[PDB]
Amino acid sequence: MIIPVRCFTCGKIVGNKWEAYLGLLQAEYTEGDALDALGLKRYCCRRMLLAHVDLIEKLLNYAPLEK
Amino acid sequence: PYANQPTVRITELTDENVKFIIENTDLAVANSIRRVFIAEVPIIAIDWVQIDANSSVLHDEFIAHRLGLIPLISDDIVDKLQYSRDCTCEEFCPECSVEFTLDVRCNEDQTRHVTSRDLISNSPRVIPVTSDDILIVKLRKGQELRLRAYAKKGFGKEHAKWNPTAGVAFEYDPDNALRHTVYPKPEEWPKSEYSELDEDESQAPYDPNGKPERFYYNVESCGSLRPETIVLSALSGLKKKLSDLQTQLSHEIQSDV
Amino acid sequence: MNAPPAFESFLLFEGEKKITINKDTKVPNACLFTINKEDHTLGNIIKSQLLKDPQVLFAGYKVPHPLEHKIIIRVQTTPDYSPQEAFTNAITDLISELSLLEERFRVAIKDKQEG
Amino acid sequence: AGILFEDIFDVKDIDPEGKKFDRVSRLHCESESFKMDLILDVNIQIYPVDLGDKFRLVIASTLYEDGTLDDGEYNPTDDRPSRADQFEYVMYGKVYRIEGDETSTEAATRLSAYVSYGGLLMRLQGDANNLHGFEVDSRVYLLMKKLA
Ligand SMILES: [Zn+2]
Ligand SMILES: [Zn+2]
Repeated sequence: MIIPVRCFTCGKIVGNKWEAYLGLLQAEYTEGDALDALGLKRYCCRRMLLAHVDLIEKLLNYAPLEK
Repeated sequence: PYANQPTVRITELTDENVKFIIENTDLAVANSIRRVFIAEVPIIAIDWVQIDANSSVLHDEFIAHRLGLIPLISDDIVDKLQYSRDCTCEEFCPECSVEFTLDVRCNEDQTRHVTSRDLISNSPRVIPVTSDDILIVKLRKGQELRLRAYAKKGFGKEHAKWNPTAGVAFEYDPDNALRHTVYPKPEEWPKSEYSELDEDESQAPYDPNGKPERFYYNVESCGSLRPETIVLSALSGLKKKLSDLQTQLSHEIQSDV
Repeated sequence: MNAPPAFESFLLFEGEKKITINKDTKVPNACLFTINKEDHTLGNIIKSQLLKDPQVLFAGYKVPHPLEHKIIIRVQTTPDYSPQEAFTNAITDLISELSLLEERFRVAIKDKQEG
Repeated sequence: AGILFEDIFDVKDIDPEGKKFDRVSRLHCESESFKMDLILDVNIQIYPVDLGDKFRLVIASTLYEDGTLDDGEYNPTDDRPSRADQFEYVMYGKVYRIEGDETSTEAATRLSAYVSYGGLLMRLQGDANNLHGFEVDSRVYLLMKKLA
């Protein structure tokens, strides 16, 4: 849905690294290089961003209940 | 029947990580210190959330859970703060809590990222680790999020939100000399970061007289506490638990005898 | 719906004693310590410290049920040495070790920072 | 006293069939003097044993050897009776079988003493003269020290 804070296994802050990961993917970096650039060393942290699907962007395509 | 004299050698000391070695102590003592790093180190985190408006695509408890996981800088005032259970006041007071205010509304067509930077604390020292920014929710135009949150003092035993550390690396006996783990094929196991043997040999010769010592630590802070302060708080908390148990045991001995 | 509160692992409620001392009638100079709202962090360290005492014949701890929060430490000692005395000595030993470790760690931090 | 059997043994095999266990090997030994066959399981990683090394094996009912029963309980604080600490490797077990070569009318000329040391088994074959101190279901201490 949205990028989780506090990686499930260890507890590293990964909620502040989703937009940076997307930018690094968009400009040059491969996913493995982008994860290293963000300091996500343990694969528990790497799978948080690598396997993340950002459904909240699809949820923002729906108009709000109140204008 | 007396105390071993442990020694500490700190190898790496950053704002995120402390890598240190403790020598001349029991494995149980080292593992208890490691457990206190995760379980019994006090830290300030959001535990009471009240939401005035939430038009976002995430429901109220979703954003509340996300807020509780946001680390807060608790370097010095965590010891001054008292547990809300031990506090004389009703509800919350500054001596037992830190109040937070969030008020974000998306008016522009561009998406609005509600971040920990939008959390405003009544204290200048307890800040959501923002000297990027932790994403709370994304707001489309017309969506609003207003809430009040109180941050309580707690430790990781109650909830993982009060775990002051990322993955705590722990290791003893890097070259397998005590054979606490047996390798069916030792040659196919990567050598440890702290291995002291050559590339030719896989594991150290067995030491029947050896016991676990020289425990290798790497405590990675989540930013709520300085990684060196995590170890200090852990030692103090473990000693406090031992002292309280001693007081109650002395009372029990006097009462029963 | 049957979720126990998360503070039920360390908080003592009304009337719950932190430590209960009961003698063991099977063996002389043996005692059983029941610690409430305690887990392996204190039990393992106390068991390890008691094994360092040459006058402790037996030292063990266990959690009877993980869903409950209780420690049973069985201590047996030599004649003319009470198990309660061994327990107190082990706790003082642990506190002395922790204080020395904290002082040395603080000195090491000071040495590492600008030194 | 309280010593049931003592002889100098020489290791002939370590695992004639195979290494069934990583930490336990089966010593096939033959003794001088009495000329008795020995099959013994010894912890290797604790007490390494090579092929063709002499060791003095003493089997005693008690470590104290002044004539008092050990009562079969562990006490590290029993230095007071000055137990037999002259050996590198000490084992404690119970003999579970005494097989023999007797045949109806005739008495047994060769005896086989089977001892389990907590699970590490021992067979001691030889003439009945020096194995007559073994009784089934009796506690036995194994005492062996390597010789130069
Ligand atoms: Zn992680
Ligand atoms: Zn208060």
